[PDB]
Amino acid sequence: LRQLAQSVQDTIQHMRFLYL
Amino acid sequence: LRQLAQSVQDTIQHMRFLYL
Amino acid sequence: DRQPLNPANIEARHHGVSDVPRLGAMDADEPLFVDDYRATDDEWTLQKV
Amino acid sequence: METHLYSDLAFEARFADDEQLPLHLVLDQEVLSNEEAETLRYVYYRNVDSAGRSTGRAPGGDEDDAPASDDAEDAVGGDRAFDRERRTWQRACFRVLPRPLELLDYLRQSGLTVTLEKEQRVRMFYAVFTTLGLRCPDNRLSGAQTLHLRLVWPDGSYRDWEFLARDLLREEMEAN
Amino acid sequence: KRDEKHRHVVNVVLELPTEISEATHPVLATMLSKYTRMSSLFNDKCAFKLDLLRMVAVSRTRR
Amino acid sequence: DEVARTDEWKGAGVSRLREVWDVQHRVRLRVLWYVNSFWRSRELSYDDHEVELYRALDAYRARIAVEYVLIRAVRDEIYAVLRRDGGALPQRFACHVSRNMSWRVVWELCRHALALWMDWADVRSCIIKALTPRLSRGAAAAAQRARRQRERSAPKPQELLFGPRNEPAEQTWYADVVRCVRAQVDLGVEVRAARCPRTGLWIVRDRRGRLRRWLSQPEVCVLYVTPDLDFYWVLPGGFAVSSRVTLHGLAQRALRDRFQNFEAVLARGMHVEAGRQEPETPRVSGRRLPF
Amino acid sequence: AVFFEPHEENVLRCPERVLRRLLEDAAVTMRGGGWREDVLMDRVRKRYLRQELRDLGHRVQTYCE
Amino acid sequence: SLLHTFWRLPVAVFFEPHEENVLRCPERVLRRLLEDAAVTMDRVRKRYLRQELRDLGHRVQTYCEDLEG
Amino acid sequence: AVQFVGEHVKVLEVRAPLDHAQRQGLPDFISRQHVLYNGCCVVTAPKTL
Repeated sequence: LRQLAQSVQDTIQHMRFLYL
Repeated sequence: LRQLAQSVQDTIQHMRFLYL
Repeated sequence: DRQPLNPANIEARHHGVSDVPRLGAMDADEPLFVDDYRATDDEWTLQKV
Repeated sequence: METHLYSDLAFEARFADDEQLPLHLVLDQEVLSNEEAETLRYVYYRNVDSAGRSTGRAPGGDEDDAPASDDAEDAVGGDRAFDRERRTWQRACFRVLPRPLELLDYLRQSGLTVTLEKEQRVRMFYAVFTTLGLRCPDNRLSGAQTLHLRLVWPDGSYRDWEFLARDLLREEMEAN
Repeated sequence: KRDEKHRHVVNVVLELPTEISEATHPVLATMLSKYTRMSSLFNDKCAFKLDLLRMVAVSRTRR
Repeated sequence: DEVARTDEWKGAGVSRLREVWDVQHRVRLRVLWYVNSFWRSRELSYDDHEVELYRALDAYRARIAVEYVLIRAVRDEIYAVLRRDGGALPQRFACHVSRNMSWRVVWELCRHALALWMDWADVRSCIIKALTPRLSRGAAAAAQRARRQRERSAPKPQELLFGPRNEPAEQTWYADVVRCVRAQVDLGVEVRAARCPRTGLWIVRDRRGRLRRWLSQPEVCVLYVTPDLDFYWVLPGGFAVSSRVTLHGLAQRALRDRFQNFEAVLARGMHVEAGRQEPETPRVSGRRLPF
Repeated sequence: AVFFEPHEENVLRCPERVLRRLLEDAAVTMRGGGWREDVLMDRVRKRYLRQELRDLGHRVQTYCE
Repeated sequence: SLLHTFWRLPVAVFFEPHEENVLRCPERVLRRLLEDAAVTMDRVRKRYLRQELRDLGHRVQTYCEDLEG
Repeated sequence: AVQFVGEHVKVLEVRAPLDHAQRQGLPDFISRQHVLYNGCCVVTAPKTL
């Protein structure tokens, strides 16, 4: 239920440092 | 079920794309 | 470089997970990577010594 | 403390002529140095609208968008545009406390029943007290407005800080 | 498909010698997914090589 | 019982302590929110459009872009005047110069100084501090009166003898100093110029007649602006580039909202008449009890 | 050495047209390029993209539980 | 690149530097100036736009998974 | 020990005012102090490095 939500949530902040 | 959060995610994401 | 990096908004660093954005933005010195260990005042004094 | 409530009641007072709402604020040593605070005389505010010029001008457009013509006799087209720029700024209230102080403790030495959700201990070195007045002509507030601080010294120099009105009212407007 | 992109990560990005593949190293078959998820930085092969080296360091520990 | 409004306002207390920033991410400031303010009882809404934010950032781009499009139009005028004279620039500044020295190096140093000056443009520069006295209250009237006074007829003997008598060989310019070798662009400085009457050239000095000596040094170049929109680019050897700073590519209201000269408002310790010696400042400090 | 007292008729040449042409090349390569005002606009745009990215991350965090 | 002086004959100098500015420097110090002056001084943005579009594709395929989960 | 790579070196500026006693006069002073981050102190020139 919610662990799928966290495993799809955690990759969103995985893209900030390579962007800006 | 989960229409609301992802639909408003589409709205705020395409609003975010209007910055650049 | 330009603005004082005061709060915990910018510094972040893990280990074992192998954050390749941290390894790729190493010359990008604006998001610095603290060791997530606030040095206590006794070892701070002894470090200054 | 004794300066914010005046312009609060005064913007309640003159709500018939101009449609103004207050914004009380305090500023630390990060904004300006202490020698810039110990002699500071007055503060000015401007409400620059979103896709427009200001709120002190005419409602639809004005004549002062012409090219500057590279001369001296019409370098500003006459002093009436100077009077217009004197008109578009209004004067706010002002208070200076040149002692280091705890803000929650300073309001607690007054009768202010502060109830914070977290003990955010803010400790700066001096307290200037002022109230920006941002406005909305209609009763509905556009979140793309811009507020313009203006801090002037007795010498005459100034540092215009300015900011949009979206990060200001993203939470407390929604907290109504 | 995914096979060509995995050969691009293995042979063109990492420059590992060709006696190594996805079947002779388990953490390769683990982390090829996270290498292929990152589309950019393929000019920056050094960060991917160092991530590979630190991952094979952290895997074969004794903790 | 009748409870006053200030009693409820004092017993109210602030709800929460917010803190915001500016656009440039330079100054944070802390904002209170009282509960018994009349801001709650207004029943107002909030429509945060996206294209309104787009046009607001467009207006902000214009407001920042005023002085920088002025500087780029300045640089276009430098290159235009350097082309339209064919590169044979004149000397307009009094300096003893040699002939037995290769001037191949000084032109390259002047180009490098132009590039390094354009690297370090700033809001504290030549043209803005030259424009601020022009942007004043009575500068237009003084300018047209100086125009009428510079253009007078021949002095008749009738008005020479019995009429009223008649009334400025020193000018207060502004300068940007670029140091090419050590790479220290000095941003904005006052300078005072005159016609050295042995010849028809200029001499620059400080506030004490110091006779500014950078022009001897080949390591530096300078830019001079006057309050009559004059433009003097100076490389060493006393040779200059003279032009007019343009303003046709700028809005009038942009110049007004950006760097308007301020005229005073009355306060304590200030004379009701103007143009007098003032008393001491208020200076409420943390050295004295507030008496 | 020995020098020359200045005047208004002593001029300097365009230096053999081998640096004037290079100066016009500098003019034409700095005509279309960086304009020194949009740099701060990029700075505030990067700040805005970062704060909205943290906004979206914290929102989907507090609604993903 | 020599200049065109109006006065034909060179004029002697005894002025102290307070009185007048002179250019007395030789060639070697100017060679030092050229050495110190010559050496003293994007597509990735549109690529980040394209990576943002790839992230749009990523979120819409995970939303297709969200509708079909 | 490539589990803990650290980062590149970076020099780092600190602006800190004085205490609440030396700030009596000159309240604008900021101790512009330079420190060095993720480096080491060295007395011998490394030959293969």
